[PDB]
Amino acid sequence: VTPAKLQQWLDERLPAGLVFKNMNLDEPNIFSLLHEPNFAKWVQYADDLSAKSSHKESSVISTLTSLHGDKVVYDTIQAAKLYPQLSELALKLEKDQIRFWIATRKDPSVVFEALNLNWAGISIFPKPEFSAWLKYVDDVNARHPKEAPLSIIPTLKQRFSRGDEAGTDVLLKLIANGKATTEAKTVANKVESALFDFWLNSRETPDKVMDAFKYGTTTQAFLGSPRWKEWERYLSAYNARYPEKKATAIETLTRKYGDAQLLDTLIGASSKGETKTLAAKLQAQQFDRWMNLKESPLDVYNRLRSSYGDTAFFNEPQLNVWVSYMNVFVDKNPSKVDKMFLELGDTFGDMRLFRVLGEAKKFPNLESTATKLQMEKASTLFASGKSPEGIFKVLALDNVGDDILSNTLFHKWLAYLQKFNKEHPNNQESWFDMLRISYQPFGVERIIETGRKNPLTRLMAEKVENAYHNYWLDIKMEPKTAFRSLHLDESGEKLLADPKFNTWVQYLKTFNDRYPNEKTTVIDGLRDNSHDIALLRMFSAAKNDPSTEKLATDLQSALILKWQDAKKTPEELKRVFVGVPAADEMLDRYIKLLAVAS
Amino acid sequence: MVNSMVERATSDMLIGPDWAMNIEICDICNHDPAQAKDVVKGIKRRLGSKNPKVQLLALTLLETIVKNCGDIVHMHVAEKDLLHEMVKIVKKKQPDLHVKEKVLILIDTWQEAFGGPRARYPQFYGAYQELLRIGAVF
Repeated sequence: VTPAKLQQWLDERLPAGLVFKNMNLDEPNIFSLLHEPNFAKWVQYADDLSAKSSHKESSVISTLTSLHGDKVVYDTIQAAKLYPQLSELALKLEKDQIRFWIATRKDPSVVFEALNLNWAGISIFPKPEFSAWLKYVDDVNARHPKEAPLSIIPTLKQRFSRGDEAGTDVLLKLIANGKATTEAKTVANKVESALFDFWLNSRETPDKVMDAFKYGTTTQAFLGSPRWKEWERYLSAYNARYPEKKATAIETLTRKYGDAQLLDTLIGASSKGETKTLAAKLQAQQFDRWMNLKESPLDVYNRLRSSYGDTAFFNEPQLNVWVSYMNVFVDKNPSKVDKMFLELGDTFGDMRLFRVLGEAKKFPNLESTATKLQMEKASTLFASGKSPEGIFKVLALDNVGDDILSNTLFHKWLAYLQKFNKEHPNNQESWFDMLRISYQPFGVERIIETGRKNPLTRLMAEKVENAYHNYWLDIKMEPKTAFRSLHLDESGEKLLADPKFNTWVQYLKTFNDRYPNEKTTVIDGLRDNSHDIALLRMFSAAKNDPSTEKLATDLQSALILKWQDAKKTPEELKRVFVGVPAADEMLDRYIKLLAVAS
Repeated sequence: MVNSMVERATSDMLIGPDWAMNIEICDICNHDPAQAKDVVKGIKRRLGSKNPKVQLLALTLLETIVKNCGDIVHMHVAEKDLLHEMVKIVKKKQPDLHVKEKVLILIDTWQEAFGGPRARYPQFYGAYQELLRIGAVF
């Protein structure tokens, strides 16, 4: 129908969409539509209408998006750019679509989708379309200052993972590596700022927000990471916006996890190099809280019993940290230190108190008064005349560790043992047995190593070393077994040079003296633990050391004697050796001995 | 005449509301109150469609003209018992949930906007109170 009918309709102010349908512009294919010359006339109509309608923006776009949805329109316009005679229209249409979107406050997700930001994944930031997408967001907010502002962030989260925290993890990763490259760094900072603003405007607490930064990792690992500082930066930002709800890290941590788990984590973190520094800092702050709450050490114990570490309170490490709080507490309350320990004393069993006091002696503020009561209690126990076994346990000597031989209590306990043993000649007790039982073989072994290294303990350590070997005699440990017990199997080529080798020889002798019926030679002991070819590799090596040369030669002979006892043929030996150090020397010698025997 | 505009503006062929067309309709309703009568009468008919999509489009148009155009249209809307039909949509045993939500929000908006029982079109409040008696909540 005619331009006249159009002008009539324009005077009548007919809606664009109706005119479209009047024109039968219901083409079967959207990509075809723009090729019809009729469509262009309708555009002109729609524009001219818009000039006197209420809406500025392109009714065309409104119409088309309402039929087909935003992406399809945009893609169609992009398809239209191809045919150059449509280019001028297509570029007008693109501009119009943007104007339209901005005017209609269309959701950023639709623009993101329409832009085919489907692709980018890793490389969202450098791509110009993404930049344009941020421009769109800023522009929309600029046109709409009255309304609550719109944000990118939901679109990003919902795309990369279907989980509030989990999606945010990938975003954080992307921000971090974006900052590292100069190229993306500017973009990365804008994205970060938007994410921050999003959290602030949604009023998402630091507590909640932390779960995002923590995602993927153990609690421990998060603290070691860069992300920790990033979350502190959030906390500080949160406090700035909402100072009535201000919170510090430790306070926040406390309310999230509770003091017990926090403490456990601070323990864990204090052990490891990456975290150690701040573990201690945060620990001190946790103490400062309890101090500001005026909680006595026993009050603190009350608090913390009621979830995690009561069963695992008295053991290492938890105890040590408790004692650390005690140290601080008395630094603020020197007056009541006596009263404190006294209350511990009536509340708990003596052995528990002893366990405390051992640790307390490490801390200068406590050392004196701790030492006093330690001795007062000990003296009482000595006066009782009870069994050394019992007394040992009450003194918590089982929990001193490797350096027990330095420990004043242990020495006092020995003195009691000797007195007791004289006074109970029918019912004597063994110091060594107590040590053996309580610290187990491997602990005894470390204790010896430690006590040897300190000259003050050295003589005592030798006594213990003797007693351990005496125990080996009493249990009839075979020298073969003793060799492995002293890890001589590890010493390699240098076994004869090993100091402990000599000790093992001397044990083997002593064993033979106690048990002549099952008497065993050094060479048999060596043969039990290793085969000939390793042994003569060790002997050929040992001949190079003057201190062991003679020994090596004696053992070469002793080995040869065993071949004779074993009635081995030189051919068997020659066959089984190949390219072996000292083999021919030893063969020729064995051959010579065989000749003399024959 | 005007019915064509309404029908096309509420055609099942649209995926979404043609907001520009809706505004264009608002403009002519501000020019010609006679045509405005016909518009609201058309909307009632299209609300009568089974198709929830059509219903939503009609509701959305209606929202638009109500906010944009003058007191004549408000009078028509009340006087043509359009509101009663809207109530009746909610009264269905299994209504469409989006439709239901839309009508509820609209009627709540309007009865507030017009001043409730002392509204010069108290029909809005009347419809809202009927809803309340059935125990609807926005």
